[PDB]
Amino acid sequence: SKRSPIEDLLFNKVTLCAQKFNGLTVL
Amino acid sequence: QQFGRDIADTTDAVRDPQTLEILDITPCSFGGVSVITPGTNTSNQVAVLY
Ligand SMILES: *[C@@H]1O[C@H](CO)[C@@H](O[C@@H]2O[C@H](CO)[C@@H](O[C@@H]3O[C@H](CO)[C@@H](O)[C@H](O[C@H]4O[C@H](CO)[C@@H](O)[C@H](O)[C@@H]4O)[C@@H]3O)[C@H](O)[C@H]2NC(C)=O)[C@H](O)[C@H]1NC(C)=O
Ligand SMILES: *[C@@H]1O[C@H](CO)[C@@H](O)[C@H](O)[C@H]1NC(C)=O
Repeated sequence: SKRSPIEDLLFNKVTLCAQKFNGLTVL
Repeated sequence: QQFGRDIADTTDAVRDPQTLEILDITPCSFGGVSVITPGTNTSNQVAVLY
Protein backbone atom coordinates (compact mmCIF):
# COMPACT_ATOMS: atom_id res chain seq x y z
CA SER A 1 0.00 0.00 0.00
CA LYS A 2 1.15 3.54 -0.77
CA ARG A 3 -0.17 4.89 2.53
CA SER A 4 1.63 6.09 5.66
CA PRO A 5 1.61 4.41 9.09
CA ILE A 6 -0.98 6.89 10.36
CA GLU A 7 -3.06 6.47 7.20
CA ASP A 8 -2.77 2.69 7.53
CA LEU A 9 -3.92 2.91 11.14
CA LEU A 10 -6.85 5.11 10.10
CA PHE A 11 -8.00 2.80 7.30
CA ASN A 12 -8.00 -0.20 9.65
CA LYS A 13 -10.42 1.40 12.14
CA VAL A 14 -13.25 2.56 9.84
CA THR A 15 -14.35 -1.07 9.42
CA LEU A 16 -17.91 -1.57 10.68
CA CYS A 17 -23.61 -7.51 1.65
CA ALA A 18 -26.29 -5.44 -0.11
CA GLN A 19 -25.03 -6.48 -3.54
CA LYS A 20 -28.13 -5.75 -5.63
CA PHE A 21 -31.90 -6.09 -5.23
CA ASN A 22 -35.09 -4.14 -5.99
CA GLY A 23 -33.28 -1.64 -8.20
CA LEU A 24 -30.70 -0.55 -5.61
CA THR A 25 -27.39 0.42 -7.23
CA VAL A 26 -24.22 2.00 -5.85
CA LEU A 27 -22.04 4.03 -8.20
CA GLN B 1 -34.68 -26.21 7.81
CA GLN B 2 -35.94 -25.53 4.30
CA PHE B 3 -35.69 -21.77 3.57
CA GLY B 4 -32.88 -19.25 3.51
CA ARG B 5 -32.83 -15.58 4.51
CA ASP B 6 -30.41 -12.75 5.27
CA ILE B 7 -30.33 -9.45 7.14
CA ALA B 8 -32.62 -7.88 4.52
CA ASP B 9 -35.23 -10.62 5.15
CA THR B 10 -35.18 -11.66 1.48
CA THR B 11 -35.06 -15.28 0.37
CA ASP B 12 -31.66 -16.20 -1.05
CA ALA B 13 -31.24 -19.97 -0.56
CA VAL B 14 -33.66 -22.84 -1.23
CA ARG B 15 -33.29 -26.47 -0.17
CA ASP B 16 -34.04 -28.99 -2.90
CA PRO B 17 -37.18 -30.96 -1.94
CA GLN B 18 -36.08 -33.90 -4.12
CA THR B 19 -32.33 -34.44 -3.68
CA LEU B 20 -31.92 -32.45 -0.43
CA GLU B 21 -29.43 -29.91 -1.77
CA ILE B 22 -28.94 -26.24 -0.90
CA LEU B 23 -29.27 -23.92 -3.89
CA ASP B 24 -28.63 -20.18 -4.24
CA ILE B 25 -30.62 -17.20 -5.51
CA THR B 26 -29.35 -14.06 -7.25
CA PRO B 27 -31.09 -11.46 -9.46
CA CYS B 28 -30.06 -11.65 -13.11
CA SER B 29 -28.08 -8.63 -14.23
CA PHE B 30 -30.19 -5.49 -14.04
CA GLY B 31 -28.54 -2.15 -14.68
CA GLY B 32 -28.55 1.20 -16.42
CA VAL B 33 -27.25 2.09 -19.88
CA SER B 34 -25.44 5.35 -20.61
CA VAL B 35 -23.84 6.79 -23.73
CA ILE B 36 -20.63 8.77 -24.25
CA THR B 37 -20.36 11.38 -26.99
CA PRO B 38 -17.62 13.91 -27.84
CA GLY B 39 -20.10 16.58 -28.96
CA THR B 40 -22.29 16.40 -32.04
CA ASN B 41 -20.47 19.36 -33.61
CA THR B 42 -17.12 17.59 -33.96
CA SER B 43 -18.24 14.07 -34.92
CA ASN B 44 -21.11 11.58 -34.80
CA GLN B 45 -19.59 8.60 -32.99
CA VAL B 46 -20.65 7.28 -29.58
CA ALA B 47 -19.69 4.66 -27.02
CA VAL B 48 -22.03 2.68 -24.78
CA LEU B 49 -21.46 1.97 -21.09
CA TYR B 50 -23.38 -0.78 -19.28
C1 LIG C 1 -37.12 -38.90 -4.70
O1 LIG C 1 -37.64 -39.91 -5.50
C2 LIG C 1 -36.63 -40.52 -6.32
C3 LIG C 1 -37.33 -41.61 -7.11
O2 LIG C 1 -36.75 -42.88 -6.83
C4 LIG C 1 -35.42 -41.04 -5.52
O3 LIG C 1 -34.34 -41.08 -6.45
C5 LIG C 1 -33.50 -42.25 -6.43
O4 LIG C 1 -33.15 -42.72 -5.11
C6 LIG C 1 -32.30 -43.88 -5.13
C7 LIG C 1 -32.09 -44.31 -3.70
O5 LIG C 1 -33.17 -43.90 -2.86
C8 LIG C 1 -30.99 -43.57 -5.86
O6 LIG C 1 -30.20 -44.75 -5.95
C9 LIG C 1 -28.83 -44.49 -5.57
O7 LIG C 1 -28.68 -43.15 -5.18
C10 LIG C 1 -27.37 -42.86 -4.74
C11 LIG C 1 -27.42 -41.54 -3.99
O8 LIG C 1 -27.95 -40.56 -4.86
C12 LIG C 1 -26.49 -42.79 -5.97
O9 LIG C 1 -25.16 -42.49 -5.54
C13 LIG C 1 -26.52 -44.13 -6.78
O10 LIG C 1 -26.10 -43.91 -8.13
C14 LIG C 1 -24.67 -43.76 -8.25
O11 LIG C 1 -24.09 -44.89 -8.88
C15 LIG C 1 -24.46 -45.12 -10.26
C16 LIG C 1 -23.76 -46.38 -10.72
O12 LIG C 1 -22.38 -46.27 -10.40
C17 LIG C 1 -24.07 -43.88 -11.09
O13 LIG C 1 -24.45 -44.09 -12.44
C18 LIG C 1 -24.79 -42.65 -10.52
O14 LIG C 1 -24.49 -41.51 -11.31
C19 LIG C 1 -24.43 -42.45 -9.05
O15 LIG C 1 -23.05 -42.07 -9.04
C20 LIG C 1 -27.91 -44.85 -6.79
O16 LIG C 1 -28.52 -44.49 -8.02
C21 LIG C 1 -31.28 -43.03 -7.26
O17 LIG C 1 -30.07 -42.62 -7.88
C22 LIG C 1 -32.24 -41.85 -7.18
N1 LIG C 1 -32.55 -41.37 -8.52
C23 LIG C 1 -32.11 -40.20 -8.99
C24 LIG C 1 -32.53 -39.86 -10.39
O18 LIG C 1 -31.40 -39.46 -8.33
C25 LIG C 1 -34.99 -40.10 -4.40
O19 LIG C 1 -34.19 -40.81 -3.45
C26 LIG C 1 -36.19 -39.51 -3.69
N2 LIG C 1 -35.76 -38.53 -2.70
C27 LIG C 1 -36.01 -38.66 -1.39
C28 LIG C 1 -35.51 -37.56 -0.51
O20 LIG C 1 -36.61 -39.64 -0.94
C1 LIG D 1 -17.86 23.33 -34.31
O1 LIG D 1 -16.44 23.34 -34.11
C2 LIG D 1 -15.74 24.17 -35.04
C3 LIG D 1 -14.26 23.98 -34.78
O2 LIG D 1 -13.48 24.94 -35.49
C4 LIG D 1 -16.19 25.62 -34.88
O3 LIG D 1 -15.53 26.43 -35.85
C5 LIG D 1 -17.70 25.72 -35.05
O4 LIG D 1 -18.13 27.05 -34.77
C6 LIG D 1 -18.41 24.74 -34.12
N1 LIG D 1 -19.84 24.78 -34.34
C7 LIG D 1 -20.66 25.63 -33.71
C8 LIG D 1 -22.11 25.53 -34.07
O5 LIG D 1 -20.25 26.45 -32.90
